[PDB]
Amino acid sequence: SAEHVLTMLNEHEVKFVDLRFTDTKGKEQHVTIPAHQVNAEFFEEGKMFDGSSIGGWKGINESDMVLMPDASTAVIDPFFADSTLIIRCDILEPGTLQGYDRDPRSIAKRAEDYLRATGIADTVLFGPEPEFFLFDDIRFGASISGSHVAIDDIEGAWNSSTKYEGGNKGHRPGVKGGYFPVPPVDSAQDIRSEMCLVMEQMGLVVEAHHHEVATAGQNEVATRFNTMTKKADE
Amino acid sequence: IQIYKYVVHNVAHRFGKTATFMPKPMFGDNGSGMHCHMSLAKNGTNLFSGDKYAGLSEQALYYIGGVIKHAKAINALANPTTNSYKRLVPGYEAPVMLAYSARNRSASIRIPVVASPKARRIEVRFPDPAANPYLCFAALLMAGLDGIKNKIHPGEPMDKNLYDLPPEEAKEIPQVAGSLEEALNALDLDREFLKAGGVFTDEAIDAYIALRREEDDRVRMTPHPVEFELYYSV
Ligand SMILES: Nc1ncnc2c1ncn2[C@@H]1O[C@H](COP(=O)(O)OP(=O)(O)O)[C@@H](O)[C@H]1O
Ligand SMILES: [Mn+2]
Ligand SMILES: [Mn+2]
Ligand SMILES: [Tl+]
Repeated sequence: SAEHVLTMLNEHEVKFVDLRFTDTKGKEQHVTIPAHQVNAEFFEEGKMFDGSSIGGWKGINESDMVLMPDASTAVIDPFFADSTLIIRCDILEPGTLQGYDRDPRSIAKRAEDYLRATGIADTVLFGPEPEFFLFDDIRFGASISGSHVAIDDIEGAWNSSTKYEGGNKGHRPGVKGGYFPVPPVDSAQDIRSEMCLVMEQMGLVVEAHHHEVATAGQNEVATRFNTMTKKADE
Repeated sequence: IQIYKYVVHNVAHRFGKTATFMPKPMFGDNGSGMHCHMSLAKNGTNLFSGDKYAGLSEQALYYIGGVIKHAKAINALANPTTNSYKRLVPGYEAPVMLAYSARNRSASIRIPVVASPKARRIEVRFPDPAANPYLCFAALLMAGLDGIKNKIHPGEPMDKNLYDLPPEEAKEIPQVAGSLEEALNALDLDREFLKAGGVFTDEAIDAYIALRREEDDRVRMTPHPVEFELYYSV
């Protein structure tokens, strides 16, 4: 929270603070503020924007909204070159400071509140198992004369015939066969574990990691469940 | 047939193409077959028209019986290549079942449903163009004659539906050779019907079996591309 956050700023000699939130489609957004702009004020009433610039939130007249830092979400970015602290925010309507109808995070919080209000239970537990793909090259496009998409990865079964400049090493997962062969067939052990270490450094708890069924790099990192809204943050 | 192949090969050449009579050049698409329509005659009368099944004479049925009895041996001549067996593969249209029918296509012997008794005959569908027309045709005949000389009843017609109508009694219907090695074997053992009338001699048969046996060796001994797809990462 506020009190704790001011600590992390000095403990890590933080130079910037990255304000993050999620749009209607579900894509994380951000804006960066120098560490020196963080103060008492900031936590109680946030900082606002020229928002009319986002999608599904665009009202021609009433374009201004408030970014409300949630001090509990503070975490250091492990990629940025300059020490920067990430702080997830809620989008609140100005003055009222109630919580934008179209803010996905506010909506999830309202649903958690409503669970308690009906007395049916006090907490909702969520454990998503999101899967993904790791490729080497992805190309696509669409114009009046045509369209196309070309996927490529070192694991793609279609590359069994490809000439590589240091020679084709040939150990790759066939179609629907990338399940659990040990390396070198599975080329992502080091990659997955790095993802796990970092996820944990960012507050997540990892339960397992493994290659998935598809060829061309399907992978998965299983993380531990958590309360609904916190899990969506995760 | 020899003149036919000559014209095809040379007209193709003369047009900047290249023709092949190989039974199965591509996996995943149709192979090339050489169905053989046949009938016997005496003093201008078709000995195959009668009162029996689909207009057939009983003489025609014994002919069929003979072909079914000696099918695997006939295969060594009508399907003389290892490639031939990549066409005669449990497909649904693939004529591999040793049975006769006017409609069923699983049946390797179709009975042309025809108007005039003058045109009644049988169509042995398993031969392919790689077959030596002389030896293949002769073998078909000699088998049919052994069916007649010995009144070999062809059993009942298979009008129902193919083995894709899987194991109903495991569907232990007689089938054609599943490989060249097997057809060659059959020809070795089941050679008597051919030696009849001193048509085929032992040396003639053994000489043939040996030529084909060395061709079979090349294919059985040489690593296949697909074996790498399947076993390189073993
Ligand atoms: N109430 C609950 N009690 C225990 N585990 C839960 C509960 N609610 C959700 N979970 C979550 O189930 C999820 C894991 O599934 P997992 O089978 O290991 O994934 P995958 O087989 O797809 O790689 C975890 O995120 C787990 O913590
Ligand atoms: Mn999974
Ligand atoms: Mn035909
Ligand atoms: Tl065909």
